[PDB]
Amino acid sequence: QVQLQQPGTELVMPGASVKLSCKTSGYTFTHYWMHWVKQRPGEGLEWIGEIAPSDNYVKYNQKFKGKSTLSVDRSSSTAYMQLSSLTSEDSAVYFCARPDNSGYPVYFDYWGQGTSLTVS
Amino acid sequence: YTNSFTRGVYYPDKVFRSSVLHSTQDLFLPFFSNVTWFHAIHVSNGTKRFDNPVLPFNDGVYFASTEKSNIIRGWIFGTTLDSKTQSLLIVNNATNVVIKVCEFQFCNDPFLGVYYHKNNKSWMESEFRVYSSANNCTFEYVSQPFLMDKNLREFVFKNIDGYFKIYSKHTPINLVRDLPQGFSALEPLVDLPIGINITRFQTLLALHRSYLTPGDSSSGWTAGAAAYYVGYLQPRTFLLKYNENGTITDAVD
Amino acid sequence: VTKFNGLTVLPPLLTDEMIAQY
Amino acid sequence: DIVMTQSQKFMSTSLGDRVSISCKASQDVGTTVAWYQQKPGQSPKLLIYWASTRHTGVPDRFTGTGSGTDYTLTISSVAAEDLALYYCQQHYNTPYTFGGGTKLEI
Amino acid sequence: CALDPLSETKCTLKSFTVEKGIYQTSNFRVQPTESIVRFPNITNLCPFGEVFNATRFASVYAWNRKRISNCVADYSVLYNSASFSTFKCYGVSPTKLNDLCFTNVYADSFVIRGDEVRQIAPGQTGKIADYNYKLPDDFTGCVIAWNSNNLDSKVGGNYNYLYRLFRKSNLKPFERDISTEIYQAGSTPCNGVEGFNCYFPLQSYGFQPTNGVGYQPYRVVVLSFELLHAPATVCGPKKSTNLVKNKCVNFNFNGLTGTGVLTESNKKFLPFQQFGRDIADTTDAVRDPQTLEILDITPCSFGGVSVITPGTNTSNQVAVLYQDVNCTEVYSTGSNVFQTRAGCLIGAEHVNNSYECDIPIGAGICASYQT
Ligand SMILES: *[C@@H]1O[C@H](CO)[C@@H](O)[C@H](O)[C@H]1NC(C)=O
Ligand SMILES: *[C@@H]1O[C@H](CO)[C@@H](O)[C@H](O)[C@H]1NC(C)=O
Ligand SMILES: *[C@@H]1O[C@H](CO)[C@@H](O)[C@H](O)[C@H]1NC(C)=O
Ligand SMILES: *[C@@H]1O[C@H](CO)[C@@H](O)[C@H](O)[C@H]1NC(C)=O
Ligand SMILES: *[C@@H]1O[C@H](CO)[C@@H](O)[C@H](O)[C@H]1NC(C)=O
Ligand SMILES: *[C@@H]1O[C@H](CO)[C@@H](O)[C@H](O)[C@H]1NC(C)=O
Ligand SMILES: *[C@@H]1O[C@H](CO)[C@@H](O)[C@H](O)[C@H]1NC(C)=O
Ligand SMILES: *[C@@H]1O[C@H](CO)[C@@H](O)[C@H](O)[C@H]1NC(C)=O
Ligand SMILES: *[C@@H]1O[C@H](CO)[C@@H](O)[C@H](O)[C@H]1NC(C)=O
Ligand SMILES: *[C@@H]1O[C@H](CO)[C@@H](O)[C@H](O)[C@H]1NC(C)=O
Repeated sequence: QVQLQQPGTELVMPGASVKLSCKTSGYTFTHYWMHWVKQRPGEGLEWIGEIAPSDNYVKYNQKFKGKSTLSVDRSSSTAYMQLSSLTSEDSAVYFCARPDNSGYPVYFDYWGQGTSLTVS
Repeated sequence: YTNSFTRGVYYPDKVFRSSVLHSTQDLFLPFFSNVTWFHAIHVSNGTKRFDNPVLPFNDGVYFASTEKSNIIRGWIFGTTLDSKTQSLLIVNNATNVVIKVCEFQFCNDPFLGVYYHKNNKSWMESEFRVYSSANNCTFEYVSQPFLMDKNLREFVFKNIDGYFKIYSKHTPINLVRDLPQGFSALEPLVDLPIGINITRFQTLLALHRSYLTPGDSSSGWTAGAAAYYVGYLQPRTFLLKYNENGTITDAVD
Repeated sequence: VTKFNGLTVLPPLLTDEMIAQY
Repeated sequence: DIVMTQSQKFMSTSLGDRVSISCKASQDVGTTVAWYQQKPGQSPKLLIYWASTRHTGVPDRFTGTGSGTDYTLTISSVAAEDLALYYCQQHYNTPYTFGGGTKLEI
Repeated sequence: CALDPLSETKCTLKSFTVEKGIYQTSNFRVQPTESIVRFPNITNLCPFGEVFNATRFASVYAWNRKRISNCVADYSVLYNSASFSTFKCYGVSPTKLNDLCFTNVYADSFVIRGDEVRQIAPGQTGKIADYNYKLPDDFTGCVIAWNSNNLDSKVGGNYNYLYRLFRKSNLKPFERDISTEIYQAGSTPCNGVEGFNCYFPLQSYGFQPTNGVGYQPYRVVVLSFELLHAPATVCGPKKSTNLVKNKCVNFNFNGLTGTGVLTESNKKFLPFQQFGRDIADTTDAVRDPQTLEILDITPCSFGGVSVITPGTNTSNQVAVLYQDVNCTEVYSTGSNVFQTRAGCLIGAEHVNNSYECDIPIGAGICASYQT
């Protein structure tokens, strides 16, 4: 069955860099893109960006450009999203999502477990 | 029938070599091997004698012609010559060569109807009678017509790894009945990624309007020059001699 | 009397004009 | 870009009753609106991906209605499992924006 | 060992007092400076202008199929263009399409409204999917849709396009149904005329600018990527880098994949021939695909370091011999560089006066330690 596993309960210090992992299984990684969604209690859910596996095409949301860096590893079918220059506002819970199609539009048919990032 | 004395050798690859002797193992027409010589159409009485056998296409076929009227018009390639399986067509007409790979339901005796325009004093094709219909058409190719324009037109047809490779060479000759003795390598013409396995082939003939008449005697057209030679390629080892320019001057079987 | 693929050919110590002098 | 606004943040409903969740669109997005449900400490699950066609597995209780700029998520009978957080998402074009969320309660 | 050539000689001989002579210490290999890939001009471009903004489109039930093959297709350029509102690729990423190769591709051009855009996708059930056009579940392709409100909507109404409301059975994937037979919804057979239980399957589209975006017309082109275990007739355009001569570079001339220093050559290839070869079956010349010029390939220079030293008892300075390498084309250079047939030795200054041979070098050249 399709699973998108994330560690969670991430704990970092402001100004550092974190590499959030989204392990995928039960489905072909190369045939679909990868998306990330950030969840803040006061701002709800916001889409971060899209990364195409085995490709150099990357698209970030304008607000999160530079803040988040999207990395993909074809081996082990793992998706990564690097956050640099972390502040207190970045303290939130991040969701990795499996797109229904490798393109746009997309409605995020599947979701990951999510990593709860805390910046302290 | 007619021995092919050092004929049918083509450039095996696009490699350039200068003043060296390259020993290559590839499908070749063996030296001094008799090649069947066919009279496609013979007219006496004026009775029309039609003979267009579908020779089996095994490995490669060395095809030659000595027709100054360009009666030979093209080729047929098909494993079954039926709409059930895809077949390859090579058709030469005024503007261009027509190459179509498709499921073709051929007629019993395919040919091309061509008529003479009195006003323009030229011959142009009237109608095409080769196939009833075409289905599941896959590959189509067009190029500048080469067979047009007393001379020997040698064509070697090969189908290896799904690639239909055709080699051509034109040489003016002074012989009538048999292939002139002498060596001329066959340059590649075009390679086709057809990807179909073929076991039979047949030759297109353009038929004049007088020949199409129901009368058994046709007095408006002559097909005495409709003579084409066919040889079968076999796996062989050849010692090819490349000159300084890069052409094949001599070869040893 | 009448090649670089990892091979090399070293010139002889005595050049052909020089052995002619001997 | 296009923004999704769920007007009501916390709303109350009784078990077994019929409820409707409202989502507003700033532009005419046709019928490209998706709904998700999120339980506490759980991943969101797709419920109805375009306007009315439900996702695989979800019960018939969830029914997505609406067209144009007005879109509604309806539940025929509210169960204990339905007391969660719900979002509305537009997929008219990139960038992607979700709703402000709405939590069901007794 | 790496301090100086005399120390390298000491390490190679594994001693501290090296005697007068010549010692091959290591090999000088010239690394490639860069890599160049050259490919022929993009020729016979696919007619994608039609699938972009053709003058007219066919109805969804009689969807038009266009064969695209024997050309170069820039799917990345298609993706960059923002005219397409909907660009869904369920099978594979659009960007990989430019790198990937397909033996044939078909474009399905049809007009459906925005709300019916969803029905054309794998895993979806709808009236357009059931009776107009169906997509295989495992189908690999891209669905392209963009707004056609200005083109296919009129104030009076565009009823030219037709869609099938109902049919006896669902259409199979990639099946085109143009049949105008009146549908039978009852036991009584249809007589070719409108009846209570007989209704015409096709329905005229309702397109108006005042209608909503979902109701507004959209022109949809579906690209189908098919592999028949055969060589690809159509492929993405290949990258070409500017040619560099007289510098040892990695080169890829239509798949030669060799390393050497390229040079313009006077040898004349046959027009069909592409790359030459020498006696020993090694590539020696290649023709530039972009411009039909014949380029020789000599390999990158290599040799032996071959330190020239006198006895360590006598001196501590040495001379480095770079055999079969000319220093101009390439101890550091610039210190009495002397070039001879055996090589281009560094550190010894040439003298015209001739003495007896002391340290052999090659081609009659002998080194010595003298004022
Ligand atoms: C000539 O052709 C015949 C075929 O009838 C063949 O058997 C023979 O080997 C060929 N060569 C000679 C020298 O007869
Ligand atoms: C020759 O063949 C081409 C193939 O496209 C066709 O367009 C043309 O009309 C033909 N001309 C004659 C005279 O048969
Ligand atoms: C048409 O030809 C292709 C070639 O591979 C074959 O796969 C297919 O079964 C044929 N028939 C069709 C598409 O109806
Ligand atoms: C020709 O190729 C097809 C391709 O699969 C194969 O099925 C068929 O058996 C082949 N025919 C012969 C006679 O080898
Ligand atoms: C072909 O070779 C001859 C000598 O063998 C030479 O004179 C002539 O120029 C060459 N032609 C070409 C095109 O290289
Ligand atoms: C639209 O049509 C014009 C001319 O007919 C031409 O630019 C092209 O075919 C189409 N535009 C694009 C971006 O392809
Ligand atoms: C390729 O394009 C260049 C562009 O200037 C041109 O000079 C060259 O002749 C072209 N070559 C071929 C084979 O089309
Ligand atoms: C260095 O070389 C040997 C080593 O003993 C000896 O001749 C002498 O000590 C030194 N000088 C010369 C000219 O060889
Ligand atoms: C390359 O070496 C040759 C002899 O080995 C020499 O004549 C030539 O000048 C050298 N190249 C340069 C650029 O100096
Ligand atoms: C050797 O003789 C040549 C004669 O051309 C002269 O140029 C050069 O300077 C001389 N070198 C020495 C070291 O005398």
